Amino acid sequence: NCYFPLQSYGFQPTNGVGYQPYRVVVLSFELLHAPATVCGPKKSTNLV
Amino acid sequence: QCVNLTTRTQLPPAYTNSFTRGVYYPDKVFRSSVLH
Ligand SMILES: *[C@@H]1O[C@H](CO)[C@@H](O[C@@H]2O[C@H](CO)[C@@H](O)[C@H](O)[C@H]2NC(C)=O)[C@H](O)[C@H]1NC(C)=O
Repeated sequence: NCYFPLQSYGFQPTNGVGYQPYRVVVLSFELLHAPATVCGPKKSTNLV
Repeated sequence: QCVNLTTRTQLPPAYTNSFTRGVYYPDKVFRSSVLH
């Protein structure tokens, strides 16, 4: 009852949906609580 | 490379009074004339 803590995944192309593998990305970002560095594709305009 | 310079006298904890230090700007925003 002492175990190597970490396991393989059984990923065969015969796996059913949901037992099949998925690639995952999580996008994390804070908003408006500093100066900023990544932005959406919008044209600026002059200062009025 | 590194070496254990273990010639070190086993001095006790030493202490001083941190009267009013370690205050820091709590968030990345501007404020003025206000008790926040
Ligand atoms: C400096 O001295 C310390 C002991 O005060 C050394 O620590 C030992 O290091 C070995 C491996 O090299 C461990 O097997 C021992 O368990 C350690 N001792 C203790 C009490 O735990 C240290 O390696 C020395 N380092 C050098 C650069 O000489």
